[PDB]
Amino acid sequence: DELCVVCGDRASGYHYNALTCEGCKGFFRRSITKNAVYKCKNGGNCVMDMYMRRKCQECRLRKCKEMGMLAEC
Amino acid sequence: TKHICAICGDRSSGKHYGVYSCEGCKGFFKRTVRKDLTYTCRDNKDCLIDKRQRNRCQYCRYQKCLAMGMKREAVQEER
DNA sequence: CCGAGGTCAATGACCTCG
DNA sequence: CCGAGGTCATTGACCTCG
Ligand SMILES: [Zn+2]
Ligand SMILES: [Zn+2]
Ligand SMILES: [Zn+2]
Ligand SMILES: [Zn+2]
Repeated sequence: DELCVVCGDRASGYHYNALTCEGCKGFFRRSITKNAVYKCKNGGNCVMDMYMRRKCQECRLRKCKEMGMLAEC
Repeated sequence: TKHICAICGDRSSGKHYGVYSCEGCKGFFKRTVRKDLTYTCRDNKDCLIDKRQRNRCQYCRYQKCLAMGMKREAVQEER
């Protein structure tokens, strides 16, 4: 099976120029819409997985932009 | 903070309904009892419940709560 | 301090639509 | 057929209180 390149969950296809899951797809859509700026409480080095994606939103949004999620919509 | 959740292994503050559990498994057990919801597993009823994939199957997550000795009667009625 | 109770913003499964 | 868009029931961090 194909996995989401951001967190490693079961990806549901390509969303915003990246093979992501429904969780990371919705998170990346809300982040750009609200122009939200997060602050990591662990020094910006959180390893991204299914558990850490709900904890740190800074390292999650950084992981999405590192995996090529475009925001042209 | 200083305890381990008996269902998924997350950080547990103390005992809830008799068992060490996290804020996630505590509310999940309360919601299931107060609303009397019945879940249905999509696999062989052996889904793994840990820190990262506890939300995978609601059935096997509730079954582990009963297996770890969570008392359903410990859930009071809605005030 | 402990274990009940509670709220509610963020989350994510699942929807319609072009 | 996919992926844009959307809704909305669940999740879990953060509370009060005796
Ligand atoms: Zn993901
Ligand atoms: Zn982080
Ligand atoms: Zn737990
Ligand atoms: Zn299951």
